Amino acid sequence: MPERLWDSMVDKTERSKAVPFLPRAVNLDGSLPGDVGFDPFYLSSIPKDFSGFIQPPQWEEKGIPTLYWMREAELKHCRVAMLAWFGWLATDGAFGVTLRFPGEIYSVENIPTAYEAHNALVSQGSMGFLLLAVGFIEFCTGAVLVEVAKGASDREAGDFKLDPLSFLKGKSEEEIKRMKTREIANGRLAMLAFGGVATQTALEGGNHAFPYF
Amino acid sequence: LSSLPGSTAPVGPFDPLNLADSGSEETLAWFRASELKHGRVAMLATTGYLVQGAGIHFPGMLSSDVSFESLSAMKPLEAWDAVPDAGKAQILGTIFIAEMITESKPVHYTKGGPMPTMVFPAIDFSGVDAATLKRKQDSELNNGRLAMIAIMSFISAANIPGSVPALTNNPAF
Amino acid sequence: KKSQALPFLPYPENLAGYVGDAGFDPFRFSDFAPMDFLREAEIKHGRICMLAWLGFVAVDLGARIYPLPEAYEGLTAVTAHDALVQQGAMSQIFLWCSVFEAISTVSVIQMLYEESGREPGYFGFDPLGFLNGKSEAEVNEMKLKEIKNGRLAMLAFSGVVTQAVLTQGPFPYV
Amino acid sequence: SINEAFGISIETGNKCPPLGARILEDAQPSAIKWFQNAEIKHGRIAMVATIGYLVQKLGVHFPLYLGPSGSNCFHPESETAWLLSSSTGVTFSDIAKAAPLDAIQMVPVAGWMQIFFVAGWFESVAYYRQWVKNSPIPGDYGYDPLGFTKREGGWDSEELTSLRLKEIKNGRLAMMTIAAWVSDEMIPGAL
Amino acid sequence: KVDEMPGATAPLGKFDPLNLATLGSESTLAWFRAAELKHSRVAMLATTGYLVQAAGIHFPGMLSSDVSFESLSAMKPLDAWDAVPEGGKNQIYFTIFLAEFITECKGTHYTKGGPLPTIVFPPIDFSTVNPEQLKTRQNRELNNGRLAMIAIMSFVAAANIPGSVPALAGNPMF
Amino acid sequence: KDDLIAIAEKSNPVLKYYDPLQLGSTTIWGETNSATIGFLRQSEIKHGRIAMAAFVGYIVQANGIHFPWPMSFDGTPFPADAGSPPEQWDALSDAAKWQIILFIGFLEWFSEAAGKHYMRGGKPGAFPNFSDSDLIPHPVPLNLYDPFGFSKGKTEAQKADGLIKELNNGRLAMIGIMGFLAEQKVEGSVPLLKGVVPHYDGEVMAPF
Amino acid sequence: EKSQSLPFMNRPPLLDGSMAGDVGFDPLGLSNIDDVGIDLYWLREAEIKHCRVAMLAVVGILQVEIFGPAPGCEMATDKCQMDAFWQIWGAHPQYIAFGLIMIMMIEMISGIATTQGRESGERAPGDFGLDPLGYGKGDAAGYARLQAQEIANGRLAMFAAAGEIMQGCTTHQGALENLMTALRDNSF
Amino acid sequence: ISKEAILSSPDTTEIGRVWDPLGLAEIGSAETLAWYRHSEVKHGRIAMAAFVGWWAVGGLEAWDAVPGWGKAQMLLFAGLIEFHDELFHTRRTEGGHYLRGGTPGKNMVPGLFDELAKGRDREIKNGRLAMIGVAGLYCAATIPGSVPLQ
Amino acid sequence: KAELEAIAKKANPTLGYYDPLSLADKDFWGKGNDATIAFLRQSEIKHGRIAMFAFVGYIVQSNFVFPWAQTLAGAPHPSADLSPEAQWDAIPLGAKWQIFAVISALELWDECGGGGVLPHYTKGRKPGQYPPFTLFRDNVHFVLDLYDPFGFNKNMSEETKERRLVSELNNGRLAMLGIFGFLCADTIPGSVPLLNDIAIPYSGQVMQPFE
Amino acid sequence: MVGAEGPEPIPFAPSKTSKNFDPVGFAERSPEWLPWYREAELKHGRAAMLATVGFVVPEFIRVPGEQFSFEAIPKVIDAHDALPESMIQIFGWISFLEACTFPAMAGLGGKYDRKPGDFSFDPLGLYPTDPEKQKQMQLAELKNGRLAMIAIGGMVTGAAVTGHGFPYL
Ligand code: CLA
Ligand SMILES: CC(=O)O[C@H]1CC(C)(C)C(=C=C/C(C)=C/C=C/C(C)=C/C=C/C=C(C)/C=C/C=C(\C)C(=O)C[C@@]23O[C@]2(C)C[C@@H](O)CC3(C)C)[C@](C)(O)C1
Repeated sequence: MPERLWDSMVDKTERSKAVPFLPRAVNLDGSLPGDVGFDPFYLSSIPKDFSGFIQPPQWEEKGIPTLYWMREAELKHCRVAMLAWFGWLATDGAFGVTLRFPGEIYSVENIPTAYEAHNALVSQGSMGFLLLAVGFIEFCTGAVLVEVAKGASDREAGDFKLDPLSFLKGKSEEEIKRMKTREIANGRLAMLAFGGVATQTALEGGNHAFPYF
Repeated sequence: LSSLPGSTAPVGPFDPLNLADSGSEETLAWFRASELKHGRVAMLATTGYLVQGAGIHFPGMLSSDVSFESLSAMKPLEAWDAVPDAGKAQILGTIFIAEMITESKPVHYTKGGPMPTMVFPAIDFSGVDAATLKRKQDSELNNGRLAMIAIMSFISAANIPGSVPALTNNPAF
Repeated sequence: KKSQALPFLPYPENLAGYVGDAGFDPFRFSDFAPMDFLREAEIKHGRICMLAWLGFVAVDLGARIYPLPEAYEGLTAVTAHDALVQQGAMSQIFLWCSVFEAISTVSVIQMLYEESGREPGYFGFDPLGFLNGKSEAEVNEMKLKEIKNGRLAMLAFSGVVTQAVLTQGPFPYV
Repeated sequence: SINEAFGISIETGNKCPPLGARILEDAQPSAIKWFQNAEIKHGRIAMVATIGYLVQKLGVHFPLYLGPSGSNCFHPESETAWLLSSSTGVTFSDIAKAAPLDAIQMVPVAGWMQIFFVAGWFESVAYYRQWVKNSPIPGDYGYDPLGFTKREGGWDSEELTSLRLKEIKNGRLAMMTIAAWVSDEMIPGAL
Repeated sequence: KVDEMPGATAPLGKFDPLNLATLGSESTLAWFRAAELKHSRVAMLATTGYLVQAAGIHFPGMLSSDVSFESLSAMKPLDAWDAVPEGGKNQIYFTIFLAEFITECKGTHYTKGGPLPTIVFPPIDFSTVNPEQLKTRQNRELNNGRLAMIAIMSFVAAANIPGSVPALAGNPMF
Repeated sequence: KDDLIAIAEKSNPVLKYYDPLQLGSTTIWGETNSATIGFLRQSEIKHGRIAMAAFVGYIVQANGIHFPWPMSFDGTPFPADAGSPPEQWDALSDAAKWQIILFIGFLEWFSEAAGKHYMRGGKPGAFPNFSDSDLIPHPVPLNLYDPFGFSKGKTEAQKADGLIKELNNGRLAMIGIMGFLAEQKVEGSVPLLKGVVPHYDGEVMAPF
Repeated sequence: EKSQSLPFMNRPPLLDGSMAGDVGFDPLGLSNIDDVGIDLYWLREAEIKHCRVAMLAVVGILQVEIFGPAPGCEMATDKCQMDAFWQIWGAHPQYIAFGLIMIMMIEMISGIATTQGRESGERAPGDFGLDPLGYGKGDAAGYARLQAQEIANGRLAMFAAAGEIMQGCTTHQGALENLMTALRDNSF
Repeated sequence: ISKEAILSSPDTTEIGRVWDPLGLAEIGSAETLAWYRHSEVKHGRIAMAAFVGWWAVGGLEAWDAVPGWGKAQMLLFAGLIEFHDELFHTRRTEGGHYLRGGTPGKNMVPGLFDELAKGRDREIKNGRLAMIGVAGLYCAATIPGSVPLQ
Repeated sequence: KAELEAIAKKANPTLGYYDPLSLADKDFWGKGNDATIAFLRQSEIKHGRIAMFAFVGYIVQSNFVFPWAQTLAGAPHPSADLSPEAQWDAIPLGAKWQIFAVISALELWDECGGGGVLPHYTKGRKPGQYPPFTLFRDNVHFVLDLYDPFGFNKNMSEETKERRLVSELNNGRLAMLGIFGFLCADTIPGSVPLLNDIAIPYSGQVMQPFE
Repeated sequence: MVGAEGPEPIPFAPSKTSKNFDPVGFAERSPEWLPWYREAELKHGRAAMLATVGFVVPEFIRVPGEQFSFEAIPKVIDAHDALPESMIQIFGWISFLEACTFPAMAGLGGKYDRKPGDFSFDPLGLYPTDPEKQKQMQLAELKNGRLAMIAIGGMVTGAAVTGHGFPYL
């Protein structure tokens, strides 16, 4: 009976490429690396300013694009779960060596599998120190989202200047996009991979050791 | 590339997976310094495994409680566990200074600067007839390449018996 | 500018003229009170502790008046206050201090609000003949000696009476 | 347009058979490309299955050695029993003895997940090069180790046209033959 | 390219009844010539290695610490390989692998516009630079290797099926 | 560098300039190449001069040559009663070794401080005379090189040829005195000195 | 213009490299505070005081943990300096109370010098004129290196003094023997 | 007093140059070098008298035998010397204090002291040796055993 | 390359220039063909003139020795045992190192070029030519020359020595297999004569104490 | 628009025919609900078509698990309750697919150009090119979908009343 928000969300003349019966979301342009138009719930078309979680909207007038926030959140979910699925399997001995720290706190006779390493080290205190170290990094890197939301920064999403071996230093814009797609494609799978390991070990059937089935 | 030192006669330049173009010229300059440091470490590691594995040890005492003889009775990878922790702190502390010094040169080797040269004693190998230095840099890397295979065979033979057919009934393994 | 005692602080401008001037007023008491009132309070506090240090360290060194009253006997410098309020010796000195301070209440009020031209701490008491026509740079050299020995005795008495009731020992702490 | 597609030849007189042309004559060109790809792909599996059956109906298991007592085609017994699975303990000598249909049940399930992953990698490469990158040749999955497809070029040459018809027809022969050979393993019907 | 390459002789000019030279590209034929020559050089070493191990001549004196050379000279050469120690066959399979790894990674591969595999160690290759003399010499390597390919298949068809050749299968070594 | 080739050609006309390690083209303390090439010349001359005196000093102190008179306040003669001259250095005293080492250490000091240094305008090996340089307050009668004056009057070409046969007699005595001390710690080290050398078997490279 | 320490971020506007340890490291933008008696002058004086307090705390712990307490303080004998405070307070509490009131007179004067030095312009933050040897009188490039060396050693000593507090209050051992038991625990 | 006036004494023969391996004369002004020279000669002239006072009573147990009145008497008498030393440097010298205009060796208190610039070089050098010597007689004599080995 | 084929015109015109391995057009160590063609000339000149030196060392060392001392320990010869290739072991080892010291120094002087008097054979000099000792004789002491120590030749015409160079390596390569008809005649011998010799050390080259 | 043809006479109503069959009159009362009705008819028709196959095929073949065997579950009519751990996984994955069509249901009017029931799903290319027989391909999906809507009620109650084999007793 008023004008529907459906028309503000969809393109209405183009279909989504991944889901061909749905109209294309308005923010998905194909310019982002892993973009195949997959947004069947239209979460990029949500008109909220999701940078309000970091700095509230009543602090000052600002607004981040919803697709910029989702890609910054997707890239952080990609890069965390790549290290996390690797670190679960490396400390479980999936790659041959049961890789542990030199301390006896982290030894296999104290922590037999990586399934028990969370609760055993919240109690000891190694996870409380990681929460400080990650929280210090997330405070210095998370404040750039306010600089983007105020329009003062031209920084791309998930685009710190962290290229110490400089793989993308002289590369063209086309092969930079291919490398960003390989980060996204391997990150999307490692997110689902970490969903596999953390759930199959948590069943009542068990198998806290590799291969977790 | 082939104008670089490490390309030699049988396979030169050797890059079937084309890893040199996977980054920039600063990525290849990192790869060359990492191959050279892996070679220099494994050349001392292969020689350190064969000298200590032969029974050749220094005379006397390593610490006030640990002798050099008591370490030479063990296999070499097990002899590191019985080095005193004050001794490992002296080794790693000196390596820490050597890695901080060779990184803090005025030009980085990733930006075309020099590769890690000798810290102590700080011998200058600058004007050492670059035609000879070219041939000796090919022989440093080739002896580094072989000793990286050699020390990985030494860890594999000490843990998985029969993995190296020349070190099956070798008593040091 | 740039107070001498505190070189990281600006100079308080109301101290200019007075003789103990080291530029030391970080709390800016001179911006609230008149400096004739503050100087009169400093010399009076200092003249008391000059007498109070010499009156503390002589009594507990054994010096007594002669002939000593029998109610004065068996007292150190700590115990001599509470024992002689009962005897009335403290009320005799408080009487004659209140007589002098009632006249000096008139002279302080006349100094601040009636413009008598009286220097703070001046009472005309110089019977032994100092400042014999001396230069005012030589008189101010003597006024600095009264205040510096006065300021020293205020911290000197404060130690000799705190360390006295902390230990109740012999002279170099009591 | 199904009667002017590629795989028709003189065995039916350059005429698509009528029960098969009745399915694809009122259909899109993507319907022809789907069924042509699935005919070649079924012919590829059936081509390596007739040889995998002949390896299984004989005893030419690993290790291969043309000398006597080496499990070759003439003398199918060996002396080494190369131990396909170490945790299970089964060798290639055991699987060569049982049956054609029982040979599959002796392969461990962890060995099938190495096969189905590699066959799963290959089928998504085969999908990308044929359908996503829209190839005009059915069955062209970009796999050519010895470089036949760089012939003239390209695909519009008689050598690569006749090789495409040779592949479909030998895949057509092998599709009946592995259906005729494993039928008699189940029920004797060699009519 | 099949006209411009050795292998063409006088009994059969360019023997290709199935036209497999022009079936693929230049690279496919260059793979075929590199596979005929590699099958030639294996089978020439195979025909020689069967005859001098069936003639009984052998090295002195012990192959391993447990296995003598004379123990393998008594049995047939196809059965002598089963009695070579597993550490010795691993030494053979490593140098064969290291030669195959080098010849396929020496620059400008034979499937491109490059040379066929040469001697890995020591690298000299003994080749005549005269193209009228060299072309006959590599035309001699091929058909000697072609005959040795048929010969070693006759040696394994006489050691597996008794019979199959008239001038063999009466000898206790073939 | 240009002079170093001209020196080594007169030492050997077959082997003109021999440098496998190419040590002659390096610096040490960042001076320049021409200043450290005087350091290398001075260190070679000092190594050969010490080893020349060590070789004559070996064969004197290996045989029985204990000369009167013993200079001590109680007795304790020169300890040739072992004999075996690497053992003989140990049996001096502990406090007698600092008197020998610090006296050489003045001559090491005076060759550095006085008239002209080898890492400059050179002439390495030239010991400065004690009569000049005004640093020593005694003064002393004799000099280290020419105490009796033998032999001033020799021309420059007579003395330029002297260092070239000092370098070659110095290079051989470096090999000479080490061939003795190698057989003091490992037999069969030198082949022609078997049985002569009595195997000191301690540590020759440590004073105390 | 981008910050040096965080090159993905823009440079904070009030940080222009004029101070000593300035590499533009202010991701939260705390130098833009100008409200509750707090600005860049107050935060710089707070950093410089936190630098100098923590610098004296590290060498103050390491003096007693190596050489022992001063003469007159021999009843401490504890390598945990958090524990050795309570034995001097148990024995001679007057000197710690004399030091606390002398700090109180210094700090209340320092709080006036900070606020009067801020409304004026005649005092740099952390400047007290304590250069009795006279390092600032010459070699202005060498004096700026001394200004940077104070900030660099004080920022390092802030983590060290905070660590010696926290790992002294939780292990009750002492900093140097916490270091020795960390070496033998995590050795490989 | 400038930096070249401070470094012109003593002579530098026994090392060869001015011996500053850490470059500490390059950090600061001429005022902080005059503080280094005045504290070198004060450290030296105390360490000379401290060396003979070892052998005049020959260790640290004699200081433990000094009473509480004894330690406080000599420490404040030396404090009375060093108080009026910096006072008479400022008030009774033609140039001023040693950090302002005076000599860094002048040590102005009348009565403590009782070809001369040559004796200044023999004062710093003879006190440089005793600084090493009393550091020997505190470390080699007391704290570990086998230091010197003398 | 062409001058090597000119020698084969003078060596054997019945057979002729003959390289089955075709090593005259190869290169060794990447140093080119013209250095390879002179390494090959020097090596078979060295192989032949050692074999001719051993062919007369096999016909008189069987039949006639000098008997005097042979050592400072008694037993005053290896006590022939007329087979010459078995007399080498008991010589003893202290004498073998002195032989291996002079030949190490003599072949040092050959590749040196006489201190630089002669050029090198890969870079120009005639391959059979040993550099004279005239620069050692000028400095240390009078040593005799290796080839002709007395000065008998240098009386020849120039055209006679290339006639004698081609006679030298032709006599050289026959004595290469000529001396290899003797030590190969002692281990499963194989010849028509029968009888010359028997022994079995068979090669290579030192014995009981080493390695 | 498509399925309103015949001739198909209505059983147990001999006068009426299937031509424009709407006796209640939903096309006249609520014409704006008509693309919702076709989307609901096709979804009912497609699910009932797979249910008719899914009620006959597990009477002969079983999936190789041993909790699906004839000894565990003899009749197909008991498979919904005897296998709750697999019905949740069918429900859970249908729930993801059906929620992905909620923005397609939110535009079923004239919002965007998607025809009702058309999910762009034709991998095998069987949809013909000419529109004159695209409609009879759509008509066949409706007639076979409507028939399986009727028949799955006949299969279930035909096996509930008389528990027997396929045709029924
Ligand atoms: C954060 C600094 C700090 C604190 C809180 C302490 C505290 C303590 N020390 Mg430690 N110490 C320190 C630094 C510190 N020290 C330093 C830098 C050294 C030299 C390396 C030492 C060397 C040391 C020794 C050898 C000993 C102690 C001992 C003690 C304990 C008793 C001493 C005492 O209370 O003195 C009373 C306080 C005073 C006499 C005056 C305090 C300083 C005044 C306020 C001036 C401050 C000026 C400031 C530094 C700069 C100017 C500021 C302004 C003008 C800008 C006490 C817990 C003793 C102990 O018992 O160990 C268990 C002991 O033997 N300290
Ligand atoms: C078969 C037959 O009939 O013979 C019979 C009879 C007979 C005659 C008795 C026999 C014999 C004895 C023989 C043949 C003995 C062996 C002879 C031989 C041929 C021995 C090579 C030594 C090479 C050396 C020492 C290399 C040094 C090389 C060095 C140190 C270097 O490369 C480095 C260097 O140069 C450079 C590269 C670069 C410079 O910056 C640095 C220097 C200068 C340091 C036999 C075999 O027993 C049996």
